[PDB]
Amino acid sequence: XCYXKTCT
Repeated sequence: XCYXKTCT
């Protein structure tokens, strides 16, 4: 998952 800018 990427719950925030972490890969987004």
